Amino acid sequence: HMSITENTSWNKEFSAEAVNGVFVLCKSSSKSCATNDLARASKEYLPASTFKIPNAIIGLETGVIKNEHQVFKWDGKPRAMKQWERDLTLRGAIQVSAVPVFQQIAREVGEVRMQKYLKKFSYGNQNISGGIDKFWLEGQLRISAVNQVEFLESLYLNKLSASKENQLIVKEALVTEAAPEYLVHSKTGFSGVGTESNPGVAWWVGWVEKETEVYFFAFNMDIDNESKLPLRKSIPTKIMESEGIIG
Amino acid sequence: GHMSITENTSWNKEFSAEAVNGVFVLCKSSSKSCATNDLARASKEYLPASTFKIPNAIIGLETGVIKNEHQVFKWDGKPRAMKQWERDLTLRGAIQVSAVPVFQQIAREVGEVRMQKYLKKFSYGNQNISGGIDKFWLEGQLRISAVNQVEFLESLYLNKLSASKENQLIVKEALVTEAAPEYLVHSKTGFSGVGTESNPGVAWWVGWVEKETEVYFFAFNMDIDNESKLPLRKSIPTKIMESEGIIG
Repeated sequence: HMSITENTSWNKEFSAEAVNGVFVLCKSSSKSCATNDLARASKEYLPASTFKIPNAIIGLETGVIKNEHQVFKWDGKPRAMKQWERDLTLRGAIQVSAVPVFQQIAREVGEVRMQKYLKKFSYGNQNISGGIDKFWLEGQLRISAVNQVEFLESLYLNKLSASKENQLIVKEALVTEAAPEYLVHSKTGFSGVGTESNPGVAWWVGWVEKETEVYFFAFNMDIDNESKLPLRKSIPTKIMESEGIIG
Repeated sequence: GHMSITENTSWNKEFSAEAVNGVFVLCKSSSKSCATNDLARASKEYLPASTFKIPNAIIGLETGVIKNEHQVFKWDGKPRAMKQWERDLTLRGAIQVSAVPVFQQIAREVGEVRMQKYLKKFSYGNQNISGGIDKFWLEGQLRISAVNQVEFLESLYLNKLSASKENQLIVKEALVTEAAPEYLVHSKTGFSGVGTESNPGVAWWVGWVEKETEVYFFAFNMDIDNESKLPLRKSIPTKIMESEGIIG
């Protein structure tokens, strides 16, 4: 039931950085949304690590993740990043995007249960081909910025088809900034750089609570150069600032 | 309970540096490994003041007085004692700004029977709700020790209070006060006032800190007769926790 308005003035912040991307920003609910580009707002892309939000929920729901206090122990074998070579809580693994932890969660969940949950969450094209431990990173799964906002709003409201306690558990894991009347839940993603004009995708999704208001957001951008990765926070921040939400 | 606690009087340095009489209780992992500057004061019961918004919020949710985590507590536009309270507030907002009148109305609606029931179920201090339903934690007879605060918070952390897990989770997110990728603080302050002649008020800071895969539970109180000393309720514990390598 999304109601969305195109506002091409937001394109300034992309064009100033020679970047192609979309920002969707909704006030209170998906009935009051704006975007710089309607067409791209509905275009589906590889979720990358933004898929740890659904994956954590499904883990809890299935019993793969035993409870909120579980520690994912590092077996000691090297990993693609330093940051990942250590024991991690659920929140820690999410916050540092510890892919290998979530690969193992995915394996244990299995195709049948994963498929069933992505249908219940209306999560993108509910594809999941590639492999069970890679579909959100290099497989066939795709989701739009619009669909991300709708999924995040359902989570915010405990309306996903999952227990309210599992949704709350995953929510505390997403907190990224906290103040007395200002709270951010958010998740980044990054697929990799890409072969000229087969670029990778970067994401920042989440919600901002300020006084008694809530704002849902999703940003993606084409990225062919890892140096441009911080733009996935600066471009949305700048927009949200010009809208007086922050800054 | 089963607390194991050790007195470490080297911690007194931060108190005597500021001429403060007070206690810090700090536990690693569980209440089976705690330390304090003052074992006697660690067990001494004080008025909770606004630290009582943690049990009160849970009880509000449990009884249905607070309908859910998204309820907005609207200001009627009439003078409130602090400017920071003259606005509509979320549950988190009301906790974070210690909006006494929001919680007073919650307490009245909970009522004496249900309030007494939950304080027993939580083993919350002396469980004495005398003094009036809307002010027993501010000026009445309720009293709780730093030791008991740490045990209550540990139960909350673990979702082991006698309350729904969802209600405990709701109040936990309302208490988050500092967030980083592997470092997270949940906490609450309180301040009873400046007291009377020979009869100081009390100030609190209680909470827990998650760092990597560890958790530390803490409770601080101090005697206070002058509002200008109020920042010490955070600065003293912070320095102790810094010197143990936990933060900063």
